Amino acid sequence: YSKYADGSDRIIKPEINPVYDSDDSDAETQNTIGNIPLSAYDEMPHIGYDINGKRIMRPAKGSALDQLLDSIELPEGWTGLLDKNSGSSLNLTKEELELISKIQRNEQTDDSINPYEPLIDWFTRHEEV
Amino acid sequence: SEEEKNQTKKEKHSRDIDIATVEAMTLAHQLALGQKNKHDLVDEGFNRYTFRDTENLPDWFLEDEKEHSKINKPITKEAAMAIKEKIKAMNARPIKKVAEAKARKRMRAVARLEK
Amino acid sequence: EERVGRRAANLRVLNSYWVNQDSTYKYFEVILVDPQHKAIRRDARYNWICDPVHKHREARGLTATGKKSRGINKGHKFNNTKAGRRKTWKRQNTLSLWRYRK
Amino acid sequence: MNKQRTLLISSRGVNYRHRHLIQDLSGLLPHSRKEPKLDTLQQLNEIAELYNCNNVLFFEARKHQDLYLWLSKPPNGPTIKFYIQNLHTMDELNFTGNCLKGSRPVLSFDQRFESSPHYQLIKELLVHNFGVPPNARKSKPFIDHVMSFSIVDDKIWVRTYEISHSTDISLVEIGPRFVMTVILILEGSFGGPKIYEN
Amino acid sequence: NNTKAMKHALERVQLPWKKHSFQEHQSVTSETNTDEHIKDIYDDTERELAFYKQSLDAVLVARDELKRLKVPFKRPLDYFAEMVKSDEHMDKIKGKLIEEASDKKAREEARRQRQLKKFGKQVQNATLQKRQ
RNA sequence: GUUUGACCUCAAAUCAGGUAGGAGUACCCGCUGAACUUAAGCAUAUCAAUAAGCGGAGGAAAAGAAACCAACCGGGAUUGCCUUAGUAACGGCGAGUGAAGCGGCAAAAGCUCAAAUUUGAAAUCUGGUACCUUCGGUGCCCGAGUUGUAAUUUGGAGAGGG
Repeated sequence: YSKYADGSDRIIKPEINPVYDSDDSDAETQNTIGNIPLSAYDEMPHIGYDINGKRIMRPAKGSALDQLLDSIELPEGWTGLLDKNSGSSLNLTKEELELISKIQRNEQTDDSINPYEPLIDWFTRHEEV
Repeated sequence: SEEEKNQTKKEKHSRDIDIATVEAMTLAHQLALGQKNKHDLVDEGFNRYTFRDTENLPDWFLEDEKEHSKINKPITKEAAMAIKEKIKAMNARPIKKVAEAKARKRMRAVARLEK
Repeated sequence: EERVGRRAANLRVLNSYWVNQDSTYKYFEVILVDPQHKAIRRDARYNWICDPVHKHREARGLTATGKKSRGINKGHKFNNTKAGRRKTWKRQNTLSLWRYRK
Repeated sequence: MNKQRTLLISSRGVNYRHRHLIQDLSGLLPHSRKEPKLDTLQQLNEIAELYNCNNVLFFEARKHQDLYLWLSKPPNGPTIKFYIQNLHTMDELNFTGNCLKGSRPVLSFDQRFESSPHYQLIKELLVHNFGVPPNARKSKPFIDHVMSFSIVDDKIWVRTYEISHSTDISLVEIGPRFVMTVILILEGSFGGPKIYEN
Repeated sequence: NNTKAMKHALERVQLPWKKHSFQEHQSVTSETNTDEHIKDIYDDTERELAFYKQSLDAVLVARDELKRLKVPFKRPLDYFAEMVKSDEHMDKIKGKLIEEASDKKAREEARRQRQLKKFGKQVQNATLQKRQ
């Protein structure tokens, strides 16, 4: 479109917009404490601080009955580690648990695809002279 | 009595869902702590072993495939901890077996004064 | 290559290639020449294998993959193993003393 | 209102110390999309186009002692070739002090950066490239360090000082202390005629 | 070295900072400091202090303008978030500092104990005869 | 045709003919692998990619005709000797470890397959068998083999015609 300072033409591309997509090896954090142990905050009424500095309070004061229930019949997506957002145990969604099993028995991860597509002869369609 | 038969469809589902292996546990961590999202695992899901029929095939063939269709993915100690915390049942360490364990170690402490 | 060298001790391991692999086992297809066969002992392109300097080439890593694992090639990168790592170690770790001392 | 992203890339030929510079800058910059390695010039615009990068830090090393940073804006921006002489990394023991990993720095500058439009351009590019956006995803709130930039003997001396509090304020120097000798400025990104020479 | 295209570059690249808040820019320019006033230009002892003075200036100005807005400045000592240098690394530096302090004290007590071995006898007999 | 016949794969036979093991082991090619010691007590390190153990070869073995070195006014397979040189580089930058190109010299040597149709003709080979001028040759027969044996071609190109 336009040119350089000396004799040559340049291609003006539109500006690059820094967007955190569906996958960028990083997600919305909202707890903002890194690879530190959650041994800290076990004596606090909050789990860390976030951007623009305010107190991320611990969400609930559960019963002793429910805590004993979750150490006999463990929750559905129970993972044994502690969440960063809150001191409560990080569970897994039904869809993720389905996805782990479908890796281990190999069972077709990306759906809406055919395992057995007809061989579309993209090259033999046209005969050679 | 319909829910008596409809809830069991979830109760049997969450047995084919729950984590059993260290190899599944690591990937559950890699999800839980933000290292890999859904989109990353859907990429990794396409293996050397994808696009394989399993329902039509005779059992004497699948029982030799499934033994040898395990991709050795890297593990952590962090995952092995939780999977040992998941399998440990109720009667694993009662008062009886604790007292018996001390009854063993007292006998050992006696046997080293027998010399 | 070594296992097929022992089960078929009359033959000589020429080369081997990959055929199929698995979680537990990697498969290969070794290729073997009969040096005692008269169709090999004539024809001057293959009778080099009958020379007794090729008795078990696979046991001494003289095959393609053995020469790879020994690290035998050319250059800066293979200086520690170009004439063989045992040979070069023994050579460079030798106090060489002359009649008229250098 | 300010929304930017940096691409941290390397070349084959980068040694121990220079690898530690890519480590520590990826630490200090919360908007640093850290990338492993590149082998070859024209590709770097396209890498930036994939990750929606507003900036590209290309660390080159021709002879293995040297370092040449190619700071740039990807689509049509003026790229700047440096030669970084002195180096003292993050993991040098004489420096004492913890900055927060990727908190908002405060950019310090000099009088002589406004002397020419030449030094004015590097001043601006150091503001938004070496700086920070107000809402970067890995960025920590409470401000904890600075970025000292100053020119003496035609070269810009870069330091990162953690501010120290007592109960008014001190500041102990840490991090990558290095000079930047402005070698070359291209017209477009890694292409076109050269504007500035030494 | 044409400054024309350089100004054209300043047209495209720049974002209006004066037309917005300080928070979007956050860059206190230490103008009125050329940093050419330094004596011993290749000795880097006065230069360290001069750079320190410049840094401290920009900190104070940024403290004022950021206090003008309703955005906090100080680390509250209530968030224990991830830091640049690791804890084991900080234990290495602190280890080194306590090592050098203990070595300095070792040489101070070295002078002390040597003096005690040299004049210990005279200490005994002087204190005893003074007691008598 | 509910029969007969091609193949494919897998067997057996005191079948015909062969071949492998064990010894020696200085040197040579691999695999496997310590410790005493030395470093200041000492998880690195060092002795040491050593000794012991295990396999495999010959008169030599191995290596070897560049996915080599360089930065020149460019050299040109390997191996060995003098030199590089205690140099470059490694290392609580500690004890210590530690090359290579160049230059000189010893000795020198180059080649061969796979991948492009012999398709106007499997031109190839092993065995059995009868003779002969017998480390073999010739005749006939059973086979191997087109899922490829022969001739041509290997980058220094090369091939088909004139």
